[PDB]
Amino acid sequence: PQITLWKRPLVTIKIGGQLKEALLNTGADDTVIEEMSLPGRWKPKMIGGIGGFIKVRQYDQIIIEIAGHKAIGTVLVGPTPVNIIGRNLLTQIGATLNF
Amino acid sequence: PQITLWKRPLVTIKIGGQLKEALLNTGADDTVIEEMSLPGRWKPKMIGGIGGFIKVRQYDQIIIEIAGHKAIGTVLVGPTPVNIIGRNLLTQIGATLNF
Ligand SMILES: [Cl-]
Ligand SMILES: [Cl-]
Ligand SMILES: [Cl-]
Ligand SMILES: [Cl-]
Repeated sequence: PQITLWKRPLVTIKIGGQLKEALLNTGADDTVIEEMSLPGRWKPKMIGGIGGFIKVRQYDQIIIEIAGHKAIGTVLVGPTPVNIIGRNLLTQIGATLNF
Repeated sequence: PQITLWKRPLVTIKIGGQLKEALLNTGADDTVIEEMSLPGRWKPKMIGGIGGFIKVRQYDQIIIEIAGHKAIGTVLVGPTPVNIIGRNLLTQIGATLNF
């Protein structure tokens, strides 16, 4: 698809068997999902931006479906106000900015 | 151009006659620039980020060039960690997300 930017670019994702809405975020290095359980090992991490930092759990090798496109990568889980698909997974679905 | 996302989508902007680097950010409603002098009056605005809320200065109708494309619109000024081009100006330059 081609997604215009008049509104927030929200899509449906599937992660850990759950459907969620998430923001396609070219301004995020990483993918950050609101609190949920994921399988396997994790390690703590601090992520930063406007307003400061939050602590998250880093899970590696997690499969997501993003608007029907499957990808795999690291997923961070923590108290983000919005579910975020960041560049580490946007690359895997072939997403580009165009103007 | 068509910009892939393996690295941060940084471009050159021109504002107040000065060249700066800024991040094309589909996860930002608004455009937020680090502390600098801009003409005219400003209004108060609260913005939310990954770490919390911060107060910024809202300057309306500011001339700004983004990757060679001219825009005139609202620029927020405050302690952002990186200069951010948000959707208010991405729409002015004709940017879309594509996959
Ligand atoms: Cl979708
Ligand atoms: Cl925290
Ligand atoms: Cl990854
Ligand atoms: Cl505007």
